[PDB]
Order: sequence, then C-alpha cells, then structure tokens
Amino acid sequence: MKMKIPLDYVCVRSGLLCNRCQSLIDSGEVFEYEVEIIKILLDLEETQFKELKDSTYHKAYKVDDLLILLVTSGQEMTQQKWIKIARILQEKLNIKVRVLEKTNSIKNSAVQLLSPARVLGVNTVWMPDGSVQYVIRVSRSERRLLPAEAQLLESALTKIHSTPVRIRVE
Ligand SMILES: [Zn+2]
Repeated sequence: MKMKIPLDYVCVRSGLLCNRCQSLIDSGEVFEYEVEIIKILLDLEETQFKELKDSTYHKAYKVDDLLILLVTSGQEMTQQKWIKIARILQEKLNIKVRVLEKTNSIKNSAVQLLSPARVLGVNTVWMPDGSVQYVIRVSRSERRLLPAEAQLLESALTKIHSTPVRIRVE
C-alpha cells in the first residue's frame, strides 16, 4: 500500500519507529494513532485485501467517535471492499469508520461521508470577506442517519478540502 507521507513497513508493523518515522511523529506530520491504522491495513494487504497493494493511504481524521480515512482506491479496489475494511477497522479500533476517496469534488466527498444520510444538493455561497462557502443540504427527517454530529462532519470536510464547508438541515 502506498502512503502520501510514507512510513517504513518494518517500523509500522513493529511499532519501533526508526529515526525518520519517529521524526514524522515528533513534528506532527503524522499522528501516532495513524501508525496503528496503517498496520491493520498492511496486515490486511497480505492475505485479505491484496487490492490494497496499489491503493494509497493519505491521512486519517479522528474527532469524537468517528475515524475518517482519506484514501485512493487502487485499480482493483472497490467501494464494497473498503466497506469490509471499514468494518474490520471499526471492530479492532472500537470507533465508527468512514472511508473517503480522495477527490476534488466536495459533493462526492460529502455523499460518501454522510452516507446513509442523503445529500439533497450542494450550494455555493460567496461571503463578504472574499471567501467561498459550500453548503451541503440534508433532510431534517434523516438526522438519525448521520454518522456523527453535523458540525463535526462540517469541520472534517473543511479540513479535507481546505475550504469552508457547512451542513444545513432543511
Ligand atoms: Zn521507519
């Protein structure tokens, strides 16, 4: 499995971080809790999900009881396989999991992240400070379907896309 910010397989599997990998932890480029996630994924690549070989791990975001993985699917990876891996990650880490394909589309990210809550549509708002906001519309009747507080999901989407994202119920 490829890595946006690579760590050695030996260091990840052992948890004994070499000087390079420890430096990534020390500086904050990678969080220590991510090593555990990568180790699970590498262990799964060996026998359960070889399609991970040319997938990419980008980063993980963890607020409250939700872990979000940002990935690129290899040429044999499928959304259903990611769901299976998400379930394993849920069990081992005792936390909800959403796996997001890295994409330029805020809408496609929001659809994946909020599932099974429906995205009714997305709006663009130009704000007086010269910024541009994207508003994800969801249904009031589907709050129980969101995997975390709408506000946690907004901040996560804002980080992922480095641009302000809001979720608004209607
Ligand atoms: Zn290392």
